[PDB]
Amino acid sequence: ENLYFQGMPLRLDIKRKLTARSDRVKSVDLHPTEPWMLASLYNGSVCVWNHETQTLVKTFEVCDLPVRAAKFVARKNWVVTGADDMQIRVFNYNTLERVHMFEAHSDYIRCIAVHPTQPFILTSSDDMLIKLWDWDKKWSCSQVFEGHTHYVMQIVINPKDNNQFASASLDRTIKVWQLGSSSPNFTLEGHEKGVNCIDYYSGGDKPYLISGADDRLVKIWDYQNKTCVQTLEGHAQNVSCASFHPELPIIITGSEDGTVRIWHSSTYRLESTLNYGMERVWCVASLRGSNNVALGYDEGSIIVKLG
Ligand SMILES: *C(=O)[C@H]1[C@H]2CC[C@H](C2)[C@H]1C(=O)O
Repeated sequence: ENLYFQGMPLRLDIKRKLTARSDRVKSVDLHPTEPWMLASLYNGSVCVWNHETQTLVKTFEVCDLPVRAAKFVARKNWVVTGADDMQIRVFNYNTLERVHMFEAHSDYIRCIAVHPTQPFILTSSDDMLIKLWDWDKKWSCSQVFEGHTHYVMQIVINPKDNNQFASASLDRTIKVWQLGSSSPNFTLEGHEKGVNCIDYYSGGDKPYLISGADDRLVKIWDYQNKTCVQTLEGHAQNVSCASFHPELPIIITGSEDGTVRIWHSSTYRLESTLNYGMERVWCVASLRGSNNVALGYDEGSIIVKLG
């Protein structure tokens, strides 16, 4: 695990684009065409920062309980939110209006994933369920995904097969699903404690996803062979978030240890451990065609340009 065994450090140019001090940030999202970062806060605020002006340009009155999930739906001019009061709230970011809301779940909403081509959102909950909603059909529930036996912390749609998606649960399992069926395709076991995050590698050359757990571990999974291909140790606490960068050959992980770790996406060399002094890390967002990465902490959110 040193220069006699591991390759040369990656060149990783790092510039701070935004530092937005706030109450605890539970989710971030980057807008595909506006220079915008979304953040959802413990205090029930959802904020849109312009990372070119470095100004707060929009906020939404969502509720005064935590909002753990917020995403843009760029093609609908929406921010979709999920709150601890079990409501999905859809806002128009042009008019700032709440255009729709409904009761989605019977406990905290942890996560939202927005279908890229179909009028669907997936929601995941402490009620142990994942639900499919069709905004072309009056936000009616298309599907209830049953099988997790604890909180479903995070869900992500396979960007190479939009009929497939994966879930991370405090039941220590990852499940892989297809939209047509209420029962999982399969379960991936290996984490020793609750799984907090799940992401797909976007490249066609590996059928990989990445997870982080309360066991302090990051794991790389082959979703075809249904095996753990790699365990990455070094985090000193719960791993809250994990992503493959879409434009750089890196993996980015964040932890309640207050660090973001950057690893080489093929060799798994530790490139970087960065504690930006905002206490616990909760969430990371990246954007196809961008070097910008959003990070949410106890003490606010930042955007770093990587490479
Ligand atoms: C979110 O607020 C996090 C901190 C409060 C409880 C733990 C630590 C997290 C959670 O609420 O799930």
